[PDB]
Amino acid sequence: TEALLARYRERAEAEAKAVREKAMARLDEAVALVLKEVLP
Amino acid sequence: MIQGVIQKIAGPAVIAKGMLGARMYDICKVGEEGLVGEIIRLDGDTAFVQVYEDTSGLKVGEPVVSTGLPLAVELGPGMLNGIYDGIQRPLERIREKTGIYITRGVVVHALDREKKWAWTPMVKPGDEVRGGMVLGTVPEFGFTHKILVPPDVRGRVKEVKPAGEYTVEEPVVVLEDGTELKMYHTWPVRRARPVQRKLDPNTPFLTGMRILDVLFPVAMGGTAAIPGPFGAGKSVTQQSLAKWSNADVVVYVGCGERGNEMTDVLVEFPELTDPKTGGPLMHRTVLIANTSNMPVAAREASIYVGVTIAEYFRDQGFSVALMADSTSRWAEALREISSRLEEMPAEEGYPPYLAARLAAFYERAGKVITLGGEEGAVTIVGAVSPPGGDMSEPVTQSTLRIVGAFWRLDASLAFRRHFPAINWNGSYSLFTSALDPWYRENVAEDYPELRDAISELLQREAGLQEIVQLVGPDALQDAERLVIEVGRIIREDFLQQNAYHEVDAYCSMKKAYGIMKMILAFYKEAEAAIKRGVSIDEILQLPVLERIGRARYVSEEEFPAYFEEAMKEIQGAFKALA
Amino acid sequence: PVQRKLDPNTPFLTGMRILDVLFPVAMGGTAAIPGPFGAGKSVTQQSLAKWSNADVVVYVGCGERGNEMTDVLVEFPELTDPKTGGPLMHRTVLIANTSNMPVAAREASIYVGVTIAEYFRDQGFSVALMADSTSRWAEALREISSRLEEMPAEEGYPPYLAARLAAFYERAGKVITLGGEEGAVTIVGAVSP
Amino acid sequence: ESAGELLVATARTQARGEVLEEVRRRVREALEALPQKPEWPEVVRKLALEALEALPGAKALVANPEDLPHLEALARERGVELQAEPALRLGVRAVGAEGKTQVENSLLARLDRAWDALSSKVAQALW
Amino acid sequence: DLLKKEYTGITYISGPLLFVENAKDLAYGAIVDIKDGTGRVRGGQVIEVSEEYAVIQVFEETTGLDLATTSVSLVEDVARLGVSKEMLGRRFNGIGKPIDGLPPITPEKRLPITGLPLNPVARRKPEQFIQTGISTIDVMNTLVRGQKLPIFSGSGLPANEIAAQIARQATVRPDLSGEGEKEEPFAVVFAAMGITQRELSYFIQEFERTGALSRSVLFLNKADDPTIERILTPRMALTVAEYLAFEHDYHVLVILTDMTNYCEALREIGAAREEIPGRRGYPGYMYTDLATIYERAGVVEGKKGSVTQIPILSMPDDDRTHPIPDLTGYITEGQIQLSRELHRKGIYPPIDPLPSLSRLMNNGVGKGKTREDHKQVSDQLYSAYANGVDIRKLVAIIGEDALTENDRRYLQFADAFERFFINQGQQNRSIEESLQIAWALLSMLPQGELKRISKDHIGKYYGQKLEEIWG
Amino acid sequence: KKEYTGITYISGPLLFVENAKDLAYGAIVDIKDGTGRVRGGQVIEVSEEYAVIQVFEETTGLDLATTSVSLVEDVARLGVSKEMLGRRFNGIGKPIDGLPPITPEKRLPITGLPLNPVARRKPEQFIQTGISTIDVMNTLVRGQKLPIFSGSGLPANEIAAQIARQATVRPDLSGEGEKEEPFAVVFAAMGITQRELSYFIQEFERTGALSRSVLFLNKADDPTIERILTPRMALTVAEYLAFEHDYHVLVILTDMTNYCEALREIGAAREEIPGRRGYPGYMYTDLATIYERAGVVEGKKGSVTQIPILSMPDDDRTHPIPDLTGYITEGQIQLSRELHRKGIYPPIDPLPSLSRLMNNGVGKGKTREDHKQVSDQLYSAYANGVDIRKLVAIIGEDALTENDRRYLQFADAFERFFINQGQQNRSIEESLQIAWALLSMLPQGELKRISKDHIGKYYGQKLEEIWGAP
Amino acid sequence: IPGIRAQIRFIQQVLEQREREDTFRLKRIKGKIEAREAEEE
Ligand SMILES: Nc1ncnc2c1ncn2[C@@H]1O[C@H](COP(=O)(O)OP(=O)(O)OP(O)(O)=S)[C@@H](O)[C@H]1O
Ligand SMILES: Nc1ncnc2c1ncn2[C@@H]1O[C@H](COP(=O)(O)OP(=O)(O)O)[C@@H](O)[C@H]1O
Ligand SMILES: [Mg+2]
Repeated sequence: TEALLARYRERAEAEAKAVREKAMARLDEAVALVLKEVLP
Repeated sequence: MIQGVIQKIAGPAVIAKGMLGARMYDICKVGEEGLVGEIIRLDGDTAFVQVYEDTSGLKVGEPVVSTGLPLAVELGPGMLNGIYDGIQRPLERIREKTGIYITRGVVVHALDREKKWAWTPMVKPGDEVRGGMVLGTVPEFGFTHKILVPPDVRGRVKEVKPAGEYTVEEPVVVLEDGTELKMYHTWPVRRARPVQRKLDPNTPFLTGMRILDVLFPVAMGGTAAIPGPFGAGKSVTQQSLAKWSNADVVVYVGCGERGNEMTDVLVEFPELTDPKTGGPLMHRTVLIANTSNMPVAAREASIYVGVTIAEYFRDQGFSVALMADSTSRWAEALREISSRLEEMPAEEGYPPYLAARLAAFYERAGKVITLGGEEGAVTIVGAVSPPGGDMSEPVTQSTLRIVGAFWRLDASLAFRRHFPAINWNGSYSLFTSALDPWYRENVAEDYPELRDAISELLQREAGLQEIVQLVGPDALQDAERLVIEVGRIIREDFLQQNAYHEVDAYCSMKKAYGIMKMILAFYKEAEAAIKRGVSIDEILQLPVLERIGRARYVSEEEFPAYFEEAMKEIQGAFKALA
Repeated sequence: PVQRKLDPNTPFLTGMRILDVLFPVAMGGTAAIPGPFGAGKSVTQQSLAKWSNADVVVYVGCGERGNEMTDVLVEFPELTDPKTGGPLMHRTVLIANTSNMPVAAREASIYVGVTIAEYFRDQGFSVALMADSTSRWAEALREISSRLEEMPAEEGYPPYLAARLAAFYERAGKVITLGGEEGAVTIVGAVSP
Repeated sequence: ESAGELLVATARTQARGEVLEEVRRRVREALEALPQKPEWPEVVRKLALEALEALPGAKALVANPEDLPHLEALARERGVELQAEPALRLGVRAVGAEGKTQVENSLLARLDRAWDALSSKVAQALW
Repeated sequence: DLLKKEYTGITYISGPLLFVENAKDLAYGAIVDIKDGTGRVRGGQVIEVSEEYAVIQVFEETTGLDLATTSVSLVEDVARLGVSKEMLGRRFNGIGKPIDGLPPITPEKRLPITGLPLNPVARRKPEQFIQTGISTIDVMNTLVRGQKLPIFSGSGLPANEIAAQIARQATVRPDLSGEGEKEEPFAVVFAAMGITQRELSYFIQEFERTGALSRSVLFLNKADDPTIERILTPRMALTVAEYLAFEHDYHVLVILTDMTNYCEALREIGAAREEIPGRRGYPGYMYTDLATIYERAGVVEGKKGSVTQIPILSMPDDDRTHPIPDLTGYITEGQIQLSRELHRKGIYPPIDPLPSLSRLMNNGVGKGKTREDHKQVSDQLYSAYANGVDIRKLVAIIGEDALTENDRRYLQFADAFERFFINQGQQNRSIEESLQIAWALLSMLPQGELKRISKDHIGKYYGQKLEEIWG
Repeated sequence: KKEYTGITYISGPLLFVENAKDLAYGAIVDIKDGTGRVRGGQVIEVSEEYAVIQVFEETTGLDLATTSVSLVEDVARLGVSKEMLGRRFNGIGKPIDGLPPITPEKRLPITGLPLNPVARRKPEQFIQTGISTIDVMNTLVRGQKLPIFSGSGLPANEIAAQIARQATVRPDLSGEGEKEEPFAVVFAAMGITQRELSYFIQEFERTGALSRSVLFLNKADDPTIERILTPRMALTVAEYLAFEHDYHVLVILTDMTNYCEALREIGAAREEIPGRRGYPGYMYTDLATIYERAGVVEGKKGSVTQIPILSMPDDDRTHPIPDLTGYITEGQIQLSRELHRKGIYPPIDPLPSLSRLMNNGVGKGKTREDHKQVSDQLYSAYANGVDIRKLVAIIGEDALTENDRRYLQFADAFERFFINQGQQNRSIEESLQIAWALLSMLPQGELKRISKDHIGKYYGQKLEEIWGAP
Repeated sequence: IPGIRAQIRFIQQVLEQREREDTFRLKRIKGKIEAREAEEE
């Protein structure tokens, strides 16, 4: 029903926000790894 | 600028050397007379230029100057009533400046520089404007012509002129950073004008012909092709759509065809009236005329100018219809250019990119949401003139794969003087399903079923015609002969349409619906009479058949009374005759 | 090379009554067979490979569909040889080319197969060579001819198609080998109009 | 009753793409302003040497006007002329012997032509 | 300007082409004079000029030329022909040089033979109906003033006889249009390309007997004359026609004896230049080249005179799908197609109406121009004839005895139509005679089947009988 | 990044670059101009003096002075992943749905390697397309190439979308019950207009079919080289999915006529002499390299099934494209115009249709013991109905025999109910039940092709599933 | 049927001859382009 679809979209956006927040922490380490790998 | 000299002259092709740095598809002034040319091939220090005019009398060594810009059109107020050539030069100005003969090298602005337009601002200083937003409005012939920002111009409004009379050159709007916006802007003809998104073609395009608007409809954003051998009635059909369409603006492109038909349009259309606005019909029609005796290189320019003007008017929220009088002429011009270029053809002389050019031209149509936020749509009806009626010719076969509708003409009906001479078996349309809600809401709740029944009867008649050709028409049973007779009735008094008769020329959707309902009611009553043993030949003598035949000559205003009376007459005739 | 060609005076017994009786083919002769979809052409060829008096069978697939070739490749290892009772593949050589394999390989497949057949014949055996479809091979030959920009002749087929077909079909015939031992090659070249 | 798959996939993909685009922007803005770092002459020396090595014949090297006084050793070794262009910030333009062929080792080009291979490892290291 | 410069150093002479080097100052499309060692001077036109060498097409044959002595000299930058009113009773060859023995024409002007494209705004609507005297033309395929109405012919079909009859009989009907004035006779510009001796003699004798030679400009290109003059001939003839019509208010009727010969010459030039061909080997620009000839006819706003074109072309084997008739039909306004079957029946003129067409018919006929029923009668005749032809096709299967009386009636209409309406011989039928014959023919059918005619016209005209017109 | 300045010739799609020996043949290059706009290009001929680059897009604005060319990759490569499901692409691997670009697990050449003939195996299990005229009489087996022969006006796209959002496997019929077997649909659109593109997007998203679909949509106004590459990209993704993740992949190619025309134009551009009928002489081999990438592999549980869709140019099967497709593919499904104009959808004509692998995919343990017999009986009965319906036009209803009238009724009800399915999703059991109900109209015992046991088991039912109880 | 078959085969022969002529002319133009590119350099 409509309630199920609304719950699905709410939970999808919530877990997307969770993924974004959990990747924010490791962003800097990832950027440092990319920088050290690219530069010869 | 890039300046060179003429190295070799061969018909409409001039090779200029010393043109390093010149860009492909740029405009060049070939010769001392400054003939308009386009660079189509670069080879070292030399450039290959196709001259949009006549090269007779040119001498080797004359200067060639490259303007550094591609072919462009002036888009703005002042086009809605004039006739233009392939490179958008006003033919009235050419006649005034040269006489009854079109002479090469005449330079004249596409938009009149003396006409004053009642400018009316629609923006305020400090406002942020994007491409396609409305800077203001100007009345042209009752059309609220909107002044638009060029699609790739961004900035903030600084100063806007007050309401008054100004020419197209007047910078009515001056943005910050010194950007001046005039009443008109130039656009390259080969770049499709950007849009926000494409919409689904929900509404139909009312051509005013019973067969085209009923059996094979074309939607508002759709594309149609009408191929046929010479004499079938392609151009008369194009003129009929121009006269009786429901499109706000009509762009007629006479690519490489007769000049007499262009004269006929220029003379008849001012007298005819706009079915919706009520004013003269000529006030909504833009003609790009490239007669067959004009230079071949101008045909591609004519097609592109027409479609670009159609796109520009679509950007103003109008509903534009674009009828190309011939695309096979464009293909032949491309073939001549390729022959000059010494290239290997793909099929029957045409260069390999002809299919890509046709696809790009036909894909410019469609209903879109403009960058200004409003709604606009362009419908393209492309006429095809195959050599000898050969529908396997590469132009027709490439058109078959990109059009949403296909109106095939056959020489058999043209010889019989049965017009519009549409080959029902060879025609199709892909918009029937998408237009059903509109037909239900605007015609009747059962219009799709009625049209499907008519198509089924025509299909049955076509299937039985095979046996008719084998055993004759009288060797069939009563039911099959009745089907044949009903198909004949349909063909003779529903699909037929006299494009010159004052009343039969236009036929609204409801009149065609009434005629279809009358014909199908007659079919059901005749089938009931046959099933009970009444002779078919007795049925064929009913004067109500003559009433059905005459139904198409009744005027729109007084049609519904005739429809009700004829339905009552059908019921009474087949109840009395059982 | 061979020592001497012999007259078609002995029968190639296929084990099927209609072909062996009404329309016989000599040991070393050439036959053709057009194969419709459901007409059991594959079953007929299997019976030729299984029951004929030929010692060694060579099967050549020029441009067969992948699944049609796969059926053959899966089913031959299962068929049994009546002469010995073991698998039939122990006297069969398969040359298989699908339509997506290189065109030159598809064109040279029949020559490779017939050369292998002639080599087996030179050992004194009787060989039945079965081209699975000569129309696919002719299509490959037409493709190669077009790639070489030769005159299309009739229906695009190169003007030397008849010459190549004659050269392929003349390799069949009962011969006396260079070693003085009798052998034969029989060709059943299927056509698909 | 099956749109949940599309919804969750779109949400996860949007989060992943936004995170990776932020990685792009942060690494791009960090790699900028290299001459402000005192170790820039060494890395641009490496850039110039690899650029001239890629070309069998070098005519001239074009770089930032302020970066010219840091590339004289290889210029004297190879005879290439130093040319000043403000547009070539943080990069060395290598010109072939004839001038038809030319190599650029701009840092943005480095990142653009490396990210396609890097992304597979970057995603696994990040998540 | 008038000083002579000679370009020697020819490097190639094959077929009609000729290459000359160090001629970079020869304008494109210029006319040159080729002088050989014997002193004879040929003609030539530049078709491709570059800084290396220029290509010149030779009007005459190349026999006797030699690379060591031949000399090429410029005449003028643009091919121009001297035109004047004095040439009304003159003959000329394919290149405008007089062949009647009279002194050369004193040119009032020198106009470019290539012409200029008429401005569509300056064109008028062709509305003046012309009563040709032929029923199949006057009624069903009406020819108006300023129209392009080619006659599609065959090998043995008498197209030249039909054209001569039209030129002898064609006139306007001032009273029917309400003008009520006397009208000057037509001036006939006769262009002949590859014309044989029989055809030329017949035309000369016909124009002598009718007395039109005193007002007819003739450009004659014999069949044995060089085939490159056929390229220039129609352009010169149409230039003279345009000059007369639009500078002296003459009404010019132009007859192009054979466009198939012109197409053959164009194909020869294209193949010599290795131009990319269209269908059947004809050059790609054949459509444009024929358009530049046909589109020179019409009427001009504010000008009294007009140019009416009646091209004659022979379809190779009666193949209407051939490139020549196809392109002509695409360019011109309809066609008058002759039928071989009708000719075999002895029906002259053998004009079968079904493939015939006149696009400007509606502008010339109707109420206040010829008669109110003209268009409706034409449509009814076309429909009934097509039904009769279909019924003939049905007879060819089921026999005449199996038909109903309706199909028998339509078949009788069809064969009486062919025997009376089309077949008129050498008589000059007025439009009223043609219309009354058409109504008499339609009277054979039941009155209720005239579904394409309004009841007013039916009541006013239905009822007449064929035997009543002539006994 | 190497940049190859020194363009010396530009004409149409071609441009010549000098001193560019380092460019590998077939490589993709990036053409840049004065404005900074970058175009696409493919190296079609490389030599010591110069290389020939064929430009994807239009060459307007290019010039010999400022044009620059740079290589991007030596061989045409596509980055594939399992996350491609639920995405849309422009036929060259670039997302067009607005979602961020995928993270490629691996990058594979689009010109996939041929399957080893001994590596394949027999197609054995069928695919349920939800269409009665396809499931029952023209069964599609996993690994088959079953083209759909359409016409100019026939609704091929609607049938394609219906099959795409209705196709499914039936593990319960085989007794496996393996719902663990994934299913994916790879859709390749070539030379489609905006209307067809919008229709496909809406149809794929309205029923959630996008969750198991990968869309390679190439517009009609896109460069033709992209049209050529689109089936290669789609088949590469399908092969990767099927043979690296055990997926059962169904591939739909629309429309192969547009692909052949693009191949024709590109071959003509490279100054190649056309073969038969003006098409390239190597058209057969190229179409084979496309089609023969479908099938099943011994030892692997994946499968690729192809449904090419091509429009006959004049409903003519003698045209080179349908001729070669019939040469390469196993059978065909032919759409009928007379059925379509009678209001029947899907307009599939059983008489000219054929499935060459049908006999191996139906029967005991696959669909049902009576499938093949029912299909044969339906074919024969429909042929009899059609010929009797043609005869009744001349001889009348009464003159026919009673069984002829029964065949008339059978043919009419067949066209009304079996073929005229509409927008339903019919499992094979439902279609078989409808077929048995239709055959029940014919007298028992006249059904010669079906054995008496199956007749006793199923004959007798009446028509209520389509009308009266949907 | 025999007459229609003869007509069909005659039309097929004519079309094939036209296609052969087109291919021959294409070969001629390709060869002449190659030759004129070679000697002119
Ligand atoms: N000699 C035969 N005796 C009995 N059944 C046969 C025989 N030949 C063929 N069949 C039947 O035919 C079917 C298998 O052969 P087919 O599939 O028709 O061969 P095929 O498909 O024509 O092979 P191709 O054309 O090379 S793909 C089975 O139903 C067999 O029972
Ligand atoms: N709908 C129509 N109704 C009546 N006459 C028509 C109709 N269409 C065409 N005709 C007739 O056919 C002639 C040829 O039509 P036209 O359109 O000029 O040729 P084409 O097919 O090349 O466009 C017209 O001049 C007119 O007499
Ligand atoms: Mg027209």
